[PDB]
Amino acid sequence: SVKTWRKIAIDIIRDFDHNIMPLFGNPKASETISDETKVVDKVAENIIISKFKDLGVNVVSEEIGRIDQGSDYTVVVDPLDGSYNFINGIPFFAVSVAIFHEKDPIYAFIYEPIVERLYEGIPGKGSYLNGEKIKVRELAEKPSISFYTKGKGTKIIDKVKRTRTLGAIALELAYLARGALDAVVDIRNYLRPTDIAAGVVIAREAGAIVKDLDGKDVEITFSATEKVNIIAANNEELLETILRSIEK
Amino acid sequence: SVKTWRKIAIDIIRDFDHNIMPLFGNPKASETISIETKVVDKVAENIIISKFKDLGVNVVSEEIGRIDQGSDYTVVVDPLDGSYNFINGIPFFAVSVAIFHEKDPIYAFIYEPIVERLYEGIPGKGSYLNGEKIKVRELAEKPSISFYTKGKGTKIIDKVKRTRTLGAIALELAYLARGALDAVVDIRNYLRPTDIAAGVVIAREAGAIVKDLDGKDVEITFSATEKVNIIAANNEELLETILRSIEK
Repeated sequence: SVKTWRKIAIDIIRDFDHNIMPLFGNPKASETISDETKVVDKVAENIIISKFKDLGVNVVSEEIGRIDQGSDYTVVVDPLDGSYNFINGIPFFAVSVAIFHEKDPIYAFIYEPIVERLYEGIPGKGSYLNGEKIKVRELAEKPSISFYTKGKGTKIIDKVKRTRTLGAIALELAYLARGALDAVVDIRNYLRPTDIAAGVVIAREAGAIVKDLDGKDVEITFSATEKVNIIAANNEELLETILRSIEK
Repeated sequence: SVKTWRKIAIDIIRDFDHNIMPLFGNPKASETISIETKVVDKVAENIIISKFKDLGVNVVSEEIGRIDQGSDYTVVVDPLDGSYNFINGIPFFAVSVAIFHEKDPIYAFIYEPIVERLYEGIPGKGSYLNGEKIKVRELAEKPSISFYTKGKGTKIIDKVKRTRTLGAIALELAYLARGALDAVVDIRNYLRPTDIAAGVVIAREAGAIVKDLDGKDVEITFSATEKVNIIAANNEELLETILRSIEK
């Protein structure tokens, strides 16, 4: 039979649990197998990256670059977002995938193994967590945000009750999508569109407002030729206040 | 003896998994009881505080203050570090307990339930994770640190490869202790001795240097109101560099 993208995600989930989870915080994971290629990297390729390649779709990933198969579909995949955390036994990491039909995102999923959570984003339908529809939470009286910066945004701190910097942006955007945070802010001028594609698909379909520092809605793409900054939030006024609180 | 305290740690692990973990993912856990104290905070407090109170030892906890029972032993505890995280499904929370024979620390443990990890610190013997000896890692690359500040952090951020702000200082100190981070910096004038007692004992025995804003070794006092700032690291030069880079 023909497997839908969700079934493909389920297969990837199971393969990740069986082949990659045993390497969590394991010295073997960082061991060079062949830039020094880690064991975890090779395993991620042979099980996740290889899967999409075999499907015949174009593939965009950090470790392999960009694979052009002349397909009408392109998959942006991070076999292990939160790699530093994973290698160091910090329980915050995930598999993140965004699927595009030509230039349009049609599906995205983020799998958070530690707590067995499968987040899904389907443009035009909705976002889900383990099959249950999710949406951003109503703005908290005392907001909580994920915050990434190289120094800018000090004025943001007094606007919120607390900040988090967990180490896996795609997953933090998924947290925003299910209501665990009010905003996710990254003004390091370090991210590429590919790093946020899946997270933005899921957060946006969950009701999040995602804009750049100019207040322009973020366009979801599989490009990696430019650096981007974003503010994803569950409330326009909060987003604007954060925006007015950032220099340059 | 240290042996008997370790038995108590296990009773606590069991009590925690039975009374607290079923609340992870359960909306009931987030209900605000009093003023914000939530259900999970109170349940965590009930099981652990009663445990030590019934043993007849002195107890220091943020919400209860200091219970003086004229004992020769004092326990400085945080029943549940990472409350916000817990109620929002963020996998960063722990139980923190430091045991003092009078003014001297003889045992401390931090329980990180999500990954079934028991960190123990035994001054004069060593620090352990699930019974295996742990130690701070050697600084061999641009540092990875936990960082909390209310002001500008540009200068400190420039000195590091990455930062983490997890929302559970006990875990961040435990991570430093086993080599998952190079430093933990919290200069918010927000932490209490109860938040850091166990982490300091464990990190120190593991080889970490833990100082305050004045560059002096941090002294754990039996107070639940005293505000403390910490700069803990696996390298003296890095610690000094951090101090020189502190901004308002």
